[PDB]
Amino acid sequence: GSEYEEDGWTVLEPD
Amino acid sequence: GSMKFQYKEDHPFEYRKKEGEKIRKKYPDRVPVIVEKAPKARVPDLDKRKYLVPSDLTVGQFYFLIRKRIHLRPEDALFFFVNNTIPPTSATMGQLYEDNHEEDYFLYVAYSDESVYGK
Repeated sequence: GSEYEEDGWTVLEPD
Repeated sequence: GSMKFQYKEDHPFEYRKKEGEKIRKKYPDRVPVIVEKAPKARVPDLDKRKYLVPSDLTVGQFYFLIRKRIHLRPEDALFFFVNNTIPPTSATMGQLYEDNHEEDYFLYVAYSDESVYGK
């Protein structure tokens, strides 16, 4: 459920 | 094109195709999934729409990921729609993307507090 915004995205991890 | 999702109407197909092929050859173990609301459903709208989740991540995990982003009220339910079909919870986003991504290399998922179609 990890938040991560790169290059205009939302890379939601399994955490 | 389909006049259903707004992301297809706000961005040209050429930019969406090159965005999909760029994000695919860069992050192969993940899938691009555009999450948007249902037509006038009584549910808060999700300002963040571009979501890159891992392939082996299941739809059940995706329900928890998205419901946290929406800050949905505890009384309502959340139903996803892949081609107006409630996707199997026991499936993976990589198998859904492999079987439902449009010509722009994007999986479109719509959420709603009520089942429009599926079961």
